[PDB]
Amino acid sequence: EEVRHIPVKSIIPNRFQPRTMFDEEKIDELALTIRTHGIIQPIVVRECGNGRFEIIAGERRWRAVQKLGWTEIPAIIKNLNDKETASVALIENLQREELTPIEEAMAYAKLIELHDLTQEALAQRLGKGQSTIANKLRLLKLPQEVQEALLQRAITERHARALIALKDKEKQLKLLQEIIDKQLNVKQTEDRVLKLLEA
Amino acid sequence: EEVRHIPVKSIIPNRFQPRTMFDEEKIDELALTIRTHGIIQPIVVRECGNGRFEIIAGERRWRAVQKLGWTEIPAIIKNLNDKETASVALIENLQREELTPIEEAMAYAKLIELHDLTQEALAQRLGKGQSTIANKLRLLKLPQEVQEALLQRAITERHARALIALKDKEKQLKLLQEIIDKQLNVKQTEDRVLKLLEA
Repeated sequence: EEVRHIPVKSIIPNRFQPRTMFDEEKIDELALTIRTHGIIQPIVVRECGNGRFEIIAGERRWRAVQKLGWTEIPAIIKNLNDKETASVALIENLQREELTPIEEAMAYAKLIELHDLTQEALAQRLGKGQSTIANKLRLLKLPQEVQEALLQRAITERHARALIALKDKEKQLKLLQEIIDKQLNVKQTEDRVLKLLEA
Repeated sequence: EEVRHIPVKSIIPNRFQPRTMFDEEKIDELALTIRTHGIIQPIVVRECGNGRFEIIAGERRWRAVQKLGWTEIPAIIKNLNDKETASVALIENLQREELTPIEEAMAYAKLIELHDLTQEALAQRLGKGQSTIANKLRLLKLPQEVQEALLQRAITERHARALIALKDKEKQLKLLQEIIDKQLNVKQTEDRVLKLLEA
C-alpha cells in the first residue's frame, strides 16, 4: 500500500542467506545506476522487531545505497512469520532470470543510440569496462543464426567471439553446428578458428 | 510513495524491449510462486498516456499474473519522459545477478528443512522437475573446494555432476584443477571421469 523510507543502518540481511557470493564489480554498477536515476524498485522488508527490519528482497540495492552513503532507503513492509520470510526470501532469489549476452549487447546499442553516446560514455555510465562494452556489441555483427544460438544459450559469448574473426558467414555457421553438436568448449573453438584462418 | 493496483489488461510492455527471449518454464514457476505468497515486489510502470501504463520493470510478474488470471496487478507509477523510461528499462534488466547453482542447491535444502518437505514436495512448489531438484542438491555432497569453484562460477554444474561419480575427494580435486586450468568442457570431464572409474 505505502512505500516507506527506512533507515539503511537499522536493516539486517536475511538470516537464511539466499546469496553467499556478492560481486562488488556489479554492486558498484548498481550504486552508480542508483546515483543517476535513483532506486526504481523499493526493497521488500519485514519488521525483524522494534525499529529493526529484515530484508526479504533487495540486498544489492541496500549495499549499493550504503556505498552511495544514503541515510535512508525506500522499502515496502509486509508482516510475515519467520518461516514465510525465509521461504519468500529464497523464492525471490530462485526466480531471477539474467538477460542473455545478445540482449545485453542489444541494450548497449539502444543506450548508444538514445543517449547518442560513445562506447567510453556507456562504460562510464553502466560502471563496466570499455573492453566489455565493445566486445559485447561486436556480437551484433555475427550471423543471425549465431545470434539466435546466443539467446537460446546454446553457445557462450566467448565461443561466438572467436567466430567473429573467421569473417565468412558459412565458415562460422559450419563451426556453430559443430560447436553445439560436438559440444566443443571455448578453447577448441578458438583452436579450430585459427586452424581455418591458417589454412 | 503509494503502491497502486492497476488493470493487467491496460499494461503494454516496454517499446525498447530489453528482453527478447522469455522461458515459459520459469514464468510458470513465478505464476505458481505468486499463487502461494502473492506478488512480493510491485511492478514499476509509467503512464504511457490516458489509462494505459508502460512497464518500466516487471514483465515476468505481469505475464505470470496474466496466466494466473488476475484482473489487476500492484504497480508503482513514476512520471518519466520516453528517453528516461527506455534507459531505466534497460538498466533494471542489465543489473540482474542470478543465484549460483550451489546457492540454488543450498536454498533447495533450506526449504526442505523449513517446510519439512520431500524432493517431490519441493519440485511441485517451485514448479520444476524432481530430477532438477535432486541433481542440484547432490552438489552439496561434493568436496568444499569444488563447491567454492561452483560459486566462483569456475565450473558449470554439469562439470561438477560428473565429479560426484568419482567418489574419491582427491581424484575429484585433481580433476577440478585440470578442468579449470586445461579449460575442459562437460564432455571431456565426463570422458575423463569414466576413464578413471574403468582404470
